[PDB]
Amino acid sequence: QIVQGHNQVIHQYFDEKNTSGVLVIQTDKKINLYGNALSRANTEYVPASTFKMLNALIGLENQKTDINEIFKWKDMTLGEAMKLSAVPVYQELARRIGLDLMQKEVKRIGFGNAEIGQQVDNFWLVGPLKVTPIQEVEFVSQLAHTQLPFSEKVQANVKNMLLLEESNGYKIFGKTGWAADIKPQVGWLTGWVEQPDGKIVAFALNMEMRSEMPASIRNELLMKSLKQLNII
Repeated sequence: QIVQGHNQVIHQYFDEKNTSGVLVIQTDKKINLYGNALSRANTEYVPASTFKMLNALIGLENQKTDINEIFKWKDMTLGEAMKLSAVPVYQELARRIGLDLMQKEVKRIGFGNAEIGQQVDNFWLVGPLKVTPIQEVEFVSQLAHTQLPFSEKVQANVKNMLLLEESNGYKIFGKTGWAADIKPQVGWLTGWVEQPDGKIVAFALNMEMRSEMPASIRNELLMKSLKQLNII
């Protein structure tokens, strides 16, 4: 039920960037694999800031913050901080949750290897928490469908923080991640497309990064691939 898709064109997209990558697509029926390094789909990597999705769910569910709270620096909300790079709001939230509640929630959700270690404010960037791209697409598909074991309102509020782009009636939700301080570097873009008729198609892009690459390379590869697959 996890099968290589029609991959002759998308494979070349990753080759052209001179790196190894996979794109996992989950529909209501199938999981398909694309890219030039399909073994990445079942390989565990640190989640990097893709973990912000679960951090926000845990923090909101346990009333450690709310969507209107202003975090002092600009000063900003949890939702404003979701899409921003190198902001400490999510480290502060992790400290409020605390190691014990964070580990209990991550174990209850079963996210990746579900190991957070002893440092509550960085385990998603350097380990020991790791997750495969297949696990990430399954997690984000559950979020999109309001099927995670959290409040419906909490799931809706986190989904609203994840809107990336809208065009031509399609909404693209998701979250970037880049673990730059481990070797090799790991890049993520995990999320879903809400098509005009309401159908949901979830994705997880995972690729090796290098320091000279523009951050936009992940979105660039994602959009070209989703177009080739007629998902947008």
